[PDB]
Amino acid sequence: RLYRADSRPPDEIKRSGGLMPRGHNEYFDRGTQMNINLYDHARGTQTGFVRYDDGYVSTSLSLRSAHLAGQSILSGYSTYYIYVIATAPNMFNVNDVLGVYSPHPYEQEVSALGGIPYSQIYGWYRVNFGVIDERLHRNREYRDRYYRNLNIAPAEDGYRLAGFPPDHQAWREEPWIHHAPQGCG
Amino acid sequence: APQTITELCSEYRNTQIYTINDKILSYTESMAGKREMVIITFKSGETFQVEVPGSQHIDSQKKAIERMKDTLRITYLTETKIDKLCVWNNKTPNSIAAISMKN
Amino acid sequence: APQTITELCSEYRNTQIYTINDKILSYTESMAGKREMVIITFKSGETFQVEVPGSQHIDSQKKAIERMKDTLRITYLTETKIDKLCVWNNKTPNSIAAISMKN
Amino acid sequence: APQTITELCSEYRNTQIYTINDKILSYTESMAGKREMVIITFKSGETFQVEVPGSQHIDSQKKAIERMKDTLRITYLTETKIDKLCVWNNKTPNSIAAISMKN
Amino acid sequence: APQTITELCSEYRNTQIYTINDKILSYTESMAGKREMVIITFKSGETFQVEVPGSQHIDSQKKAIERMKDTLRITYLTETKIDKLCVWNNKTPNSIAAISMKN
Amino acid sequence: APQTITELCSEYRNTQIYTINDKILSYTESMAGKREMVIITFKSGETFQVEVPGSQHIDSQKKAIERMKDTLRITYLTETKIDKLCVWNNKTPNSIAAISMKN
Amino acid sequence: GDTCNEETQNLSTIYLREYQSKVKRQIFSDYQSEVDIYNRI
Repeated sequence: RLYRADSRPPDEIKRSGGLMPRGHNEYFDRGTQMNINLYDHARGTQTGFVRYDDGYVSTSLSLRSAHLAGQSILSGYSTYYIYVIATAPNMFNVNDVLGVYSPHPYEQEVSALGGIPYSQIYGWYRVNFGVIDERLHRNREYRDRYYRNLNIAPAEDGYRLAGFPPDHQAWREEPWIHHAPQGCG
Repeated sequence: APQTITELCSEYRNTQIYTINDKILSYTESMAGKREMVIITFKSGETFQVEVPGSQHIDSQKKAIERMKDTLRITYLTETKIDKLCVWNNKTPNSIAAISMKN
Repeated sequence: APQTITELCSEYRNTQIYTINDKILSYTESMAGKREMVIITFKSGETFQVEVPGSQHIDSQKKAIERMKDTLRITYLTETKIDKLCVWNNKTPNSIAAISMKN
Repeated sequence: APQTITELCSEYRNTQIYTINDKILSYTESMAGKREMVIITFKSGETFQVEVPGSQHIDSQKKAIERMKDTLRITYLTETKIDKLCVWNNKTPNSIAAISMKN
Repeated sequence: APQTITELCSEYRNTQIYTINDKILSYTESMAGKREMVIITFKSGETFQVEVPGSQHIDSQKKAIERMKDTLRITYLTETKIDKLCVWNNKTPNSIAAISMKN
Repeated sequence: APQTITELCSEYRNTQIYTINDKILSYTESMAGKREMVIITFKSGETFQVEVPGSQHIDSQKKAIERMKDTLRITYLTETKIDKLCVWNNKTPNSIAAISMKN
Repeated sequence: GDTCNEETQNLSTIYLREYQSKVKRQIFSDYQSEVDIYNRI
């Protein structure tokens, strides 16, 4: 599973259909051509949030990395929640897709293209004054049989989606050459 | 006029309340001749069936046997928890007379 | 024709509105002979049924009674919120006449 | 045959196209004898009905009425927007003859 | 018996395959008398209908026409992409004979 | 009665159990006269049909062929994994007599 | 050129729309209620 600290409360995450990227009001809203570019996502910074811009929402591989991040971007918040999220093919491991060009290779993020739908949220912990209340609240709307087997999407599927600019050296070397869109390299 | 499955279940010859308090583990559906039944099982290892339509069943029961088979399919798919079952304990596997779900 | 549930409810004798505004707490379904019915309960303490079909029911109510039982299985299973019930209260449990959901 | 709802609606006398482009605010379903019907309203104030099977319906219309009620229930529970409604406007609430939704 | 939609569609006169590989863009449904039908349209500009049960329909087809409209409505709400359609090209809009979906 | 698909299948001549343990790859539905059937395939290459309601079918089998077709549409759109299939091996494609899903 | 970036957005959105349909196949399927075809026909 994957963890994301967010200041957005469960009922808001429900009202929106999930953990949404910056700008995207609710998950199935195709009423905003959202800019989606993994490379652009991976380099951004938003105050108040863990990377959730340019069409992807960022998550960490562990409750402590998720906490660590929470205490930097959300320090002094009275309350925020850490969301335990299931792996499914909408998730991309950023270091693998971006390779040696991963902006923050140490942060070891896994990004979800399009936001995390409420069905994929397994539950959440509540965090008060920086301290993790270790009682996990389960999301009863989670679809257990369906996420039970799924895993993250393979970087092969990610390579054509990396979003490096047309002139970025990456498009001309391995492995991205072999997956470069029309107009890249 | 029963307001509960134990109430309703106490009104027939040969029944038994079972507290399952679990989601269905497996679902089987047979379209095979003479055996048009649904057999479900639970991690308890307990098996029940919706019995074949047969001429003993009046028309109210025929419509009702089809509704129960529809309920056992979507309960299995939505992974909902069954609370209790009223079964006619006189055949194997025990026949579902009624089912109840909670929360 | 009536345009709301409180208006429809008012054309009948022995009816009343239960503002529920909550989701079904428990769902019981029976296919046992002469008791082929559905019973639903709410946190508030009330119990309601959908009646066995019989001869109090015009043929159109026999299709509509099966529909009401379909709707209550989906709203229970999905934890959908019921606004108001109109029920015939000269019955035990009270009997569902019409139902409404608001979004 | 017609290819669009606006073409289909116009072969009938006393019909009209409402454009809605919005989802159902509420669903009321009634099994009251002589009022077996679904009523739906939209936030704009508009209310429509799927009328009761009666003599104004050719025999083929009876299975279609039933399908319409299925559609209006699943549309309301999934919150899908309704593009347009072609309704019979000789009654209150205007009764649904056709529905279109687009994605 | 045919193993694929192209094998099956080849067994008929006046049919033709369409490889759609897209979701339905719009769904229209009518309970208007003599036009109880469904019309679906794609963003290619192609319009298709499931035809009214009629004179040229064997009675085994009449229950299959009803299933087709049910698959078409849930295929539309869930946005599932149709793979191919086998249609009858001697009707306007072309009429649906078989549908296939994959993945 | 049987308590298992391996055991229900065991009792018929020209049946075969298939362990599939995978979701259905494609679904094809036909309303073509005399080819009103469902064909499902799995990536492994296996193709199976639900038999066009033939002559030897008792009316309990009529309702059961119609129910099998339901289950396969919903299993296919939900991507639920089929555990085992009991089929008739003297028909092409092999013909489903029963299905089981586990967990 | 902006092509590299339009093609990225366009392949990305096709990857999102497909996923949104698997999700809808999951949740909307809870509302599907089967018809007794022998009854109404």
